[PDB]
Amino acid sequence: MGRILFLTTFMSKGNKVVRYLESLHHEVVICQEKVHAQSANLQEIDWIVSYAYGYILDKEIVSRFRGRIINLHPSLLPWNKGRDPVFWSVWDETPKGVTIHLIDEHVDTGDILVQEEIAFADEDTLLDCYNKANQAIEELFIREWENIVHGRIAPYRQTAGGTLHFKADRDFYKNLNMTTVRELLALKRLCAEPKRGEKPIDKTFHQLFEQQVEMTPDHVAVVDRGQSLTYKQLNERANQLAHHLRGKGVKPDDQVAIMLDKSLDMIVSILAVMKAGGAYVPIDPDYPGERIAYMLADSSAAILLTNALHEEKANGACDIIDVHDPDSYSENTNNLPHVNRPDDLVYVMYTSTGLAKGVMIEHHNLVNFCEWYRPYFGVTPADKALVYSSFSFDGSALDIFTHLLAGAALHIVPSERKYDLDALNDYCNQEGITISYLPTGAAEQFMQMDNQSFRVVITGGDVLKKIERNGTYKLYNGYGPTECTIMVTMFEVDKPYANIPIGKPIDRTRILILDEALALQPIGVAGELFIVGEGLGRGYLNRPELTAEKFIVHPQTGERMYRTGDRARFLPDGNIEFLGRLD
Repeated sequence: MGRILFLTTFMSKGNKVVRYLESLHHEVVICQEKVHAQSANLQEIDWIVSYAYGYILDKEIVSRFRGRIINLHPSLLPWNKGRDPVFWSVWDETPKGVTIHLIDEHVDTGDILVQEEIAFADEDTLLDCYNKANQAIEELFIREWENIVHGRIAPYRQTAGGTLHFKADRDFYKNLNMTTVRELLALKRLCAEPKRGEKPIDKTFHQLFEQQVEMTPDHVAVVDRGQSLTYKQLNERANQLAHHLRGKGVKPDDQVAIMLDKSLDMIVSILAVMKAGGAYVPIDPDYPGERIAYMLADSSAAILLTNALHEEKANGACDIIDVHDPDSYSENTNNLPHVNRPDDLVYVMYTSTGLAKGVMIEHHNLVNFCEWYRPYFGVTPADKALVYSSFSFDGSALDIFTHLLAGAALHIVPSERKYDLDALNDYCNQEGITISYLPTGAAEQFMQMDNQSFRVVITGGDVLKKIERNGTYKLYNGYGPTECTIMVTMFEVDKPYANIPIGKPIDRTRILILDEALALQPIGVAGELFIVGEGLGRGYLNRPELTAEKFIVHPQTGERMYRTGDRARFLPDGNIEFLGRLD
């Protein structure tokens, strides 16, 4: 009857389409390469039928064969134009279907000849969907071919809108071929970009603290043994010191070293550094003089807040401000004029494998964690919390900062009860301590101690393994590197597990389980744990190349992500599971 040119790159040469056309006594020329006008494949051709053809016909050809180029596209056009239509139909959750349409000078925008809806089951693999779609459109072609040949079908223009996808758009999703529709949409819900409407964080910590002071000014802020400071008292004293600090020339992004033991002065010093404008660099006096010297050297801290006791441990490294000298405190008790942005540094903490690296954290990083922490754990002014961790560690940021914005009362943990957890347990039972964070080691011990005061306890760092505890308090296992601010995931331990999961991401953060090629892994499949979102800090101080290494720009996505180097995977219920180091 007529000679037909069948164009395709993916489909076979024995399609139901080809054989059906051949059954009608058509000479079907099959071609799987890009052709030009001179091509012998275009000699005496009546109809061109394209089907998953991965090339564009020259406009010379499309005009010459106008109204005679038919294309089988397994999507409900205008939805999912271009490449991988079925995959993107499932992923973007668009209407499903198959479309036989005309070819124009653009990608899958030509007028429709025939079109019908298709349906994918929640249990179908994407390969099944791909096959079902091809099956459907092939049958449709065989059904409507006679109507198309005689040209009795009225072509109707596509609806406005739809979507388009290019060849490379599926690179990030190359491992999801055998995943189910359900599994795929689940992975989407877990790892897809944040929904619209969100705005950038617009507050610093000392802004929110100063706000909290005006709401609960006479409430106890911090307690050390028999002495205590209210929010108003703490604020005023921190202000007095902060005025003196800013007077010494402290400015945004400037580092200010603090070398003190756990005390009221430490809290005053920290808040004073913030309110002054700079970021505080905590230095444990019990560190070796070597690390202390290095920490002071690496950091650009021109100022050091410390005692006369620990004064000499710095060896005249910097201008010292004595927290016990009344001259170090100004008369002015008012809140200083704000000069900070949320992207200014708030603190620099060090993590020792090599020489210790100064992790840079910004205000918005800390604000996000605190703003998540308060409602998540339902913290109120009624609560009381321990300042347990060394203030050189990020666990102290949890202790001090999260509870101060909740209006709660901090309780300093002295040295005499740092190791004796039975004595600390007595303190907690006496003072009615309700919530706190203990490292995994210490937390596992506190389960042995008989406690009645606690309402919640939070653990993180090393691998949790024990769960059984005497008290009647909720147990929470968290996870996250210092580079991504304290913690990025949190789990409520309800049952015992051989591997206690580290939970789901906190506010404004996403965790992505990627393979070596930085492509998505299906739910339940192991891979490297990548962190994304508000938690990511500025990077390592004075280590730009190492920062570039660990804080990456994803090849496909282009988002800023932190490479943890940890091994993990998502459980079916969304909870993340830690699976040791990569090496």
